[PDB]
This record gives sequence, structure tokens and C-alpha cells, in this order.
Amino acid sequence: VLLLGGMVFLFLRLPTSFLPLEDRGMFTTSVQLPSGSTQQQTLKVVEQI
Amino acid sequence: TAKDVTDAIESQNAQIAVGQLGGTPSVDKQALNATINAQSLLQTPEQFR
Amino acid sequence: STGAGSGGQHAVGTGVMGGMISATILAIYFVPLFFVLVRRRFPLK
Repeated sequence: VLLLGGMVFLFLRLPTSFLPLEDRGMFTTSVQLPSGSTQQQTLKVVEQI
Repeated sequence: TAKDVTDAIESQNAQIAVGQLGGTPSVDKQALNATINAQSLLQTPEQFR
Repeated sequence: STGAGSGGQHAVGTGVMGGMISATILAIYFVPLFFVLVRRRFPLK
């Protein structure tokens, strides 16, 4: 009975997820300047990054 | 004639998309890029009169 | 496993191995007790 209670306890403390993330060798960054900005300013920011 | 009324209603009641301020390509130091709109559809019967 | 896609391998393997470890050091003891208890409660024939 104690083992059953502990199993119940552990099931309610274990965090939940869907699928683990794995190193695919790629990742993506997104740049968003304040609204009304121009292409040249975005290009400058992209050059900095 | 009826054609005159129809043509006037067509011309004076429409949505016009002008374009963009600072659209691409733009000058070296363009400040902003904003969408430009023009006259919109009439709403009230008084506007049509 | 220490290669590409090892995260899924760990996820499917750690829990399974831990479950099998407990279900072979506790089953060999508790299962006879469960069987004798159930059989004594409901005798055969």
C-alpha cells in the first residue's frame, strides 16, 4: 500500500512534456525592429547579429 | 442620364490602395515605411446625397 | 546512447529500464504473496 501511495505521489510530481528536443545541427533566429522601420535598418541589425 | 449617376457612384465610392511610404527600393537614409491609403467607401445615405 | 537523437533514446529507455529493475526485485517477492492471498480468498474447485 505504501508503494502504491508513493507511485501515486511520484506520478503527480513528474513534470509533463510531449517530445524531447534534440540537437538537429540547425537553429533559427528572428529579427523584428520596431514597427515602421525600413529595410536598411533591419539589414544593419542583421549585420550586427 | 442614368449612366452619369452610375459612373459618379462608381468613382466617388471606392477604396483606393495607394502604396507604401518608403517602399523598396528607397533612398539611403529613409526614415520610415508606412502603408498609404486613400478614400474609402461611403457609409451613410447622407454621404451618397 | 551519446549520439544524434539521444534525447528520445533516453526518454524511451530510462523509464523502461527502471520499471524492469523494480518489476524483477519486487515481483519475485510480492507475486507469490498476491497469489496465495487471492487463492485462499477464492479456493479452487
